[PDB]
Amino acid sequence: NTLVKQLSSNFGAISSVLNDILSRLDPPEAEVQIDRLITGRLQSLQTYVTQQLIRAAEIRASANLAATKMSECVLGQSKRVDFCGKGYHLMSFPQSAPHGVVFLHVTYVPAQEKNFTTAPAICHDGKAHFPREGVFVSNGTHWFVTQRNFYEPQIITTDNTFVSGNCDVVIGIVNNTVYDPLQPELD
Amino acid sequence: DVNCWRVYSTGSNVFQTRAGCLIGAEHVNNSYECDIPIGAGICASYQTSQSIIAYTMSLGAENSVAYSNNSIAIPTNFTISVTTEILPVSMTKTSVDCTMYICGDSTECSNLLLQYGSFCT
Amino acid sequence: AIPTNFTISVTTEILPVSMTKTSVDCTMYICGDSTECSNLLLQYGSFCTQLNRALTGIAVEQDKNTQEVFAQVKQIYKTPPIKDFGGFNFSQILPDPSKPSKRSFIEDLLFNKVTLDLICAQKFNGLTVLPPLLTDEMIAQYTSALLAGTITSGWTFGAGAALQIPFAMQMAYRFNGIGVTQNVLYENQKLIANQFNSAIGKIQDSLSSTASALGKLQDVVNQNAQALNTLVKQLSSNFGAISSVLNDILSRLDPPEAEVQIDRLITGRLQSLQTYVTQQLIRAAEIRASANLAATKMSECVLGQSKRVDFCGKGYHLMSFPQSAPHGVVFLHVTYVPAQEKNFTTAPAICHDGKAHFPREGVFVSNGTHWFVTQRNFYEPQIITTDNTFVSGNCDVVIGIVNNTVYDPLQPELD
Ligand SMILES: *[C@@H]1O[C@H](CO)[C@@H](O[C@@H]2O[C@H](CO)[C@@H](O)[C@H](O)[C@H]2NC(C)=O)[C@H](O)[C@H]1NC(C)=O
Ligand SMILES: *[C@@H]1O[C@H](CO)[C@@H](O[C@@H]2O[C@H](CO)[C@@H](O)[C@H](O)[C@H]2NC(C)=O)[C@H](O)[C@H]1NC(C)=O
Ligand SMILES: *[C@@H]1O[C@H](CO)[C@@H](O[C@@H]2O[C@H](CO)[C@@H](O)[C@H](O)[C@H]2NC(C)=O)[C@H](O)[C@H]1NC(C)=O
Ligand SMILES: *[C@@H]1O[C@H](CO)[C@@H](O[C@@H]2O[C@H](CO)[C@@H](O)[C@H](O)[C@H]2NC(C)=O)[C@H](O)[C@H]1NC(C)=O
Ligand SMILES: *[C@@H]1O[C@H](CO)[C@@H](O[C@@H]2O[C@H](CO)[C@@H](O)[C@H](O)[C@H]2NC(C)=O)[C@H](O)[C@H]1NC(C)=O
Ligand SMILES: *[C@@H]1O[C@H](CO)[C@@H](O[C@@H]2O[C@H](CO)[C@@H](O)[C@H](O)[C@H]2NC(C)=O)[C@H](O)[C@H]1NC(C)=O
Ligand SMILES: *[C@@H]1O[C@H](CO)[C@@H](O[C@@H]2O[C@H](CO)[C@@H](O)[C@H](O)[C@H]2NC(C)=O)[C@H](O)[C@H]1NC(C)=O
Ligand SMILES: *[C@@H]1O[C@H](CO)[C@@H](O[C@@H]2O[C@H](CO)[C@@H](O)[C@H](O)[C@H]2NC(C)=O)[C@H](O)[C@H]1NC(C)=O
Ligand SMILES: *[C@@H]1O[C@H](CO)[C@@H](O)[C@H](O)[C@H]1NC(C)=O
Ligand SMILES: *[C@@H]1O[C@H](CO)[C@@H](O)[C@H](O)[C@H]1NC(C)=O
Ligand SMILES: *[C@@H]1O[C@H](CO)[C@@H](O)[C@H](O)[C@H]1NC(C)=O
Ligand SMILES: *[C@@H]1O[C@H](CO)[C@@H](O)[C@H](O)[C@H]1NC(C)=O
Ligand SMILES: *[C@@H]1O[C@H](CO)[C@@H](O)[C@H](O)[C@H]1NC(C)=O
Repeated sequence: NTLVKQLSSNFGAISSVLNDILSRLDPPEAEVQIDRLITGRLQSLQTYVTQQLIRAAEIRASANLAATKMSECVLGQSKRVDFCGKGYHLMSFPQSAPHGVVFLHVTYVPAQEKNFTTAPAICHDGKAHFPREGVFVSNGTHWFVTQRNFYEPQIITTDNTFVSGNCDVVIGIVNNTVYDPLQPELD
Repeated sequence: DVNCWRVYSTGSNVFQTRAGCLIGAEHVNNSYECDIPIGAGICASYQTSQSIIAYTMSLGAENSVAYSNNSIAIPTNFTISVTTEILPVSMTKTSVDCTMYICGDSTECSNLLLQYGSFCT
Repeated sequence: AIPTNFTISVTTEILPVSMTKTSVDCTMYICGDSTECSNLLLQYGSFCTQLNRALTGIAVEQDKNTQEVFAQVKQIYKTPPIKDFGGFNFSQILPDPSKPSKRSFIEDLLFNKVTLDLICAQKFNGLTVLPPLLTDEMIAQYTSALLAGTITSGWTFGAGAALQIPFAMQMAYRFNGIGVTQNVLYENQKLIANQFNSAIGKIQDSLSSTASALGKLQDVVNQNAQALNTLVKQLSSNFGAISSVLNDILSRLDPPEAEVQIDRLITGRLQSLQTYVTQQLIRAAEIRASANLAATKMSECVLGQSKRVDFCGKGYHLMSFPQSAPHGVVFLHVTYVPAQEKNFTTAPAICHDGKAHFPREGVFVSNGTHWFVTQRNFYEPQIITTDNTFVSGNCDVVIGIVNNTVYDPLQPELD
């Protein structure tokens, strides 16, 4: 709109209508007037073209980002944090909009939480026990092992841990028992 | 860039900030979230009386996690959420014309423009 | 080749986030203070109204870049008075409540190492500088909140609620994600703590001995000043007229003859202003791209652990900490690197009872008389049993299989 409205400026000439100039003057004294209008209009065209060229690069960069998001968040599962919405990512759905794209990210978010007391390792018979997968927890009277992102207590067994070295080298080890499920079946 | 002194239409409720002298906006001492920016950590919004409120931005609530050396927190329940994002992909395609714009339908103007080089190809 | 020892390193990264916000004013710049000059300018339709609408568009983005990079926490976390982090020592980067501008020591060194009337010179010509929306105290608070999040909540606080966990177990989890089992960490607690403390101590000495890396953060500022100076100096050229003084031309010639000199001066000054604004527009894009890259690094390397190689430091990434610097950000990456390698002879598989055994984890090695299986990134021999391998077919198709014996612990127990 600004570019099209620029056509009305006198640019230091008699009138902004070219037919008025070439209906009132003889060409030897009309060319010098027409030159100013030509110069001004050419400058305005240059400015508009430069602005469009500048904006195109930004739009192309945004388009490339959208392409990467489409390739990663949709055609698969991405473990990059905050690249497919807040929280952990599960899936995405694309939608089309006039001159744009809309992404629907589905995310999984942990809701509640509880207090617990934990220890890094367990010493049973002079050997330190470590959790194969998960973490040790204890509600003050018993000890269980549970997965990281959910509450699901289980009994400590030799099929759920692994041994390494001897205790008294770990900073905060605590002592307890281990089930060893094979023993009752042996008898 | 004036300091409160020189005014031309002043009533009351004159306030001084780091971004200039503010006239017409009431000043309070309770923080909120920024709605209409002003600057230098000052934001203004139209909350309740019926006047304009000017205040300092609040970054949010403050909490301190009950940290320890043998205490842990485990979730017991979860939630599914859905979020939306909007991204532009293109804009309007346009095209102009050399002679139709600069010279219109005139014939002498085109010959005069030929004096210039290739400034429109 | 197998490593047998490891080293913790700390690396730094510097990124510019934003630049100073300026604004012009044509009527007091091109025309100074005159009536005829403004009347002549009125013939050019809507140039300066467009220029002032573009410069404010540039300026408004500088207050959004910092918000996109730093404001990524919905709360404000506070470090506890308890300072038993298993041996680690964050005293150099935690906020110090001893000065009114509460900042950490390294932030103070960063501020002192960057050195910024010019404003009155602009006021001669209507040029002005606008202050940023977020004051430096707010940025310091944001950085303190982000740093306190990772100390006492691991990386859970960035994806929901904040859950506390002792620092030792968090570091053990972080090693678990780079291919080293947990039992290494608890057997080297003091050794890791001392190395981390010494690495942190080295950084301040490096920055206190005239570091040449901060120049990248400095350079941009210099450039702006340079360009701005050029603009003012442009006013001291006659552009082919009699003189560059506006009032002198009106004071020594008739108006119908002075109008042409006025027009020449107007054209020259307008062209100079256009060139300056185009330069500003060009530079804004580079700064914005750098800001977006910094935001991506902040979201990935800090609020979590990234398995991308050479994106959060050189080596296997462990964590990172942010620091605020004048118009920029500084990242401290903590990294794990193997140290001393030893030779071994390997073999793909083992077949014992006519069936090939493949290792369920790690790799088969042998010192020359006996065979062990060990995890890939650290030397730790174990006896080959049926809890470490799995069977697949008969040994006739593997290229380099070799005889050996598998323990099978159940049989001694049942005996
Ligand atoms: C901690 O949780 C355990 C697991 O349920 C509780 O132990 C059980 O308690 C019930 C009754 O409270 C008994 O009937 C079970 O026999 C117990 N199981 C075992 C393996 O002993 C324990 O009571 C909880 N402690 C606290 C303080 O809440
Ligand atoms: C956990 O319990 C074991 C016993 O099963 C403790 O081992 C003994 O502890 C006593 C006193 O703490 C020592 O005098 C003995 O020398 C230890 N060894 C034995 C009896 O073989 C172990 O110390 C306990 N760990 C704790 C309390 O952290
Ligand atoms: C803004 O205006 C106030 C109002 O005068 C200034 O306060 C004066 O400061 C000067 C020098 O500091 C003193 O000599 C006057 O006595 C002060 N007068 C009053 C009424 O306070 C204030 O200094 C100005 N702002 C700045 C940055 O100079
Ligand atoms: C886990 O959270 C869900 C949703 O917050 C709980 O499901 C709700 O349970 C209540 C029972 O008190 C019902 O009245 C609601 O209708 C349930 N919600 C829905 C969407 O069906 C669920 O009970 C929670 N689980 C536990 C163990 O607390
Ligand atoms: C792994 O490297 C560390 C140092 O990088 C070794 O610890 C050093 O051990 C020597 C003993 O010869 C001491 O004099 C040094 O003071 C120790 N360094 C530190 C920082 O305490 C460690 O021994 C190496 N591990 C192995 C198995 O060689
Ligand atoms: C953690 O690091 C700080 C920083 O070096 C230690 O504080 C230093 O303590 C020594 C004596 O122990 C003093 O000579 C230094 O002047 C202190 N420096 C500072 C900056 O305060 C601190 O001792 C370390 N350990 C703990 C537990 O904080
Ligand atoms: C390769 O490693 C094995 C396992 O440790 C070494 O065998 C041990 O050697 C020592 C010293 O000769 C004996 O005390 C042990 O009884 C041996 N154990 C077994 C299971 O054989 C062997 O010596 C090592 N070979 C070389 C060349 O270093
Ligand atoms: C595993 O050991 C056997 C030896 O028992 C190696 O080859 C066999 O050798 C015996 C006599 O020495 C022959 O009767 C068998 O026919 C051989 N087996 C085959 C498949 O030809 C066998 O090469 C060893 N595997 C290795 C070295 O990878
Ligand atoms: C866990 O215990 C601490 C101990 O003071 C307490 O501050 C915190 O609120 C507790 N957490 C919950 C979820 O109640
Ligand atoms: C944890 O801190 C308490 C102090 O409240 C201390 O008595 C205990 O020994 C500490 N435990 C570890 C493993 O550092
Ligand atoms: C705001 O400033 C006034 C002026 O001193 C003061 O009386 C008032 O207590 C302040 N507001 C609050 C909430 O303290
Ligand atoms: C492994 O053996 C090769 C050849 O004997 C030798 O060049 C190399 O230095 C050895 N590795 C180490 C760590 O010494
Ligand atoms: C390994 O190379 C040696 C000679 O370099 C050769 O004798 C042997 O058969 C090769 N083994 C395998 C499994 O390629």
